[PDB]
Amino acid sequence: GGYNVIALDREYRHALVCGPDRDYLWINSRTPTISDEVKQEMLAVATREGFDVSKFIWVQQPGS
Amino acid sequence: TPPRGVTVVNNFDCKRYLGTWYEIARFDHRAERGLEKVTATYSLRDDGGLNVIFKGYNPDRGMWQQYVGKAYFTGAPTRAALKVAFF
Ligand code: NA
Repeated sequence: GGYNVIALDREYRHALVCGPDRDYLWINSRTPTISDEVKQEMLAVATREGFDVSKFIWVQQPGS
Repeated sequence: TPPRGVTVVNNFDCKRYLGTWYEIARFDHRAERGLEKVTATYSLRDDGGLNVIFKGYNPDRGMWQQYVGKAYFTGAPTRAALKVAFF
């Protein structure tokens, strides 16, 4: 299966990752939680590239 | 092949991507559905590929479970396009 980093900040702390098509997408962090600011920028990259962000499941993590 | 009309990162330093990433959000599929506290851990193979260790908590089985995979760059290691297999 295809695996592609389609966004990444400068200190490799936050990544947007998609599969071979727009049914596969993940938001990853070096920390268990991200900030709204960081969330909105991620959603904003997802939408700009045509991903249906209503499909996100917000995964249980320590502090969430 | 990546989806049609997407940007892939093109200045890519593999070594700096390694180690542990928490999964904040996912589009659901059978492989992951219901899993909690998910991380993926990336490490460099002898053959220049990446090892991928996916880990999550399974509340219905009451166990931590992992999936073991390998990833290969489809083009150059400076472009973050890859194929993943799990065995
Ligand atoms: Na908690």
